Amino acid sequence: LHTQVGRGLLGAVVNPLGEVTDKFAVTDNSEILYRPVDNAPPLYSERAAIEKPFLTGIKVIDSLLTCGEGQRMGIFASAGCGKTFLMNMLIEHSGADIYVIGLIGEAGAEVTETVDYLKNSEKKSRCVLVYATSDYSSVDRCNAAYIATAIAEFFRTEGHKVALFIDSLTRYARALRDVALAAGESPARRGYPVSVFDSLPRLLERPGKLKAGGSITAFYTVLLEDDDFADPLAEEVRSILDGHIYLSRNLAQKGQFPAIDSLKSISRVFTQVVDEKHRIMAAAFRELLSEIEELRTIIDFGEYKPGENASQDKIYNKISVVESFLKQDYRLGFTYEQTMELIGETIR
Repeated sequence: LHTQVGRGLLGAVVNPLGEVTDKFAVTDNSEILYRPVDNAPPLYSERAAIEKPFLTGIKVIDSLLTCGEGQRMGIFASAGCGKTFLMNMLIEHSGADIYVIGLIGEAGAEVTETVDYLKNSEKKSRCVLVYATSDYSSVDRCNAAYIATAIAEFFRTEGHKVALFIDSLTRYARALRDVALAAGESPARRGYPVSVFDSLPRLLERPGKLKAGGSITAFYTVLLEDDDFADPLAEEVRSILDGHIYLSRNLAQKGQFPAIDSLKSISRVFTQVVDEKHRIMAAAFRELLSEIEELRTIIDFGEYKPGENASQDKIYNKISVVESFLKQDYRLGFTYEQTMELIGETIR
């Protein structure tokens, strides 16, 4: 019910008991304090409206899905869609003060993958990793999510621009269902006034930007089933968050990385965090993508023949510059100016 927080956790790997078990960076600060893990969500009069962008360095996100400081964004993906590499990019190419990762995963190998990434990351001195492997109980799996959030909330109270990653809500929620069973609850017969299942919306409302403090911008991964179908957990989470990035198994098969399907993704704060000329270019690019998709299915239907339709020929000759804009080397980050300069070149 209480855990370690503070700048002394920067560079540390924390287990579901609040224990430091490993380090991927050593830092100057030794500050170690104690805060409750079941912190209340910000009262409505304390939240500030999302109006400043959280730049990610990822071309398609910053142009078409622009995030905001304090926003909660879902990442929806099937296995093998580069979810982890997208998270790595979001850490490496954004500009947060402090990154807090909560791995609610299954394999010890998964945690070490992330530790090894952090060990060679330019951001190692400002990240904290919290983990729970498959060995741990459902209670410990859940507490890992609560510990990552509490650590991030401390840094927010200090005034920091914090980015929080929970991977995954799927395994958190499934562990939470197990904990509910210990209390005698099922999703159809819930306890009252306190249900174990209420920890899910409570966990998701803690991010945001405080009027009197910093911000927590949160990315929650949701693991999709077969042909990218969304189970009830995925649909419930889609309605609570402030947007979602959809990773398409169909874009991944084709060698597009990041496998973000822009037309099935959205940032609900988009128009609040970019200016008019950005909005205009984004709208023009999305229509170009929609026209490209329309030409892809005409091609698959065997209906495209060059020189028949000058409009189709122009859309066809745009496919290569559009694909080049979308794709991104995972070691590469782009400034906002570079991204808007590139996208403008694409729609001319």
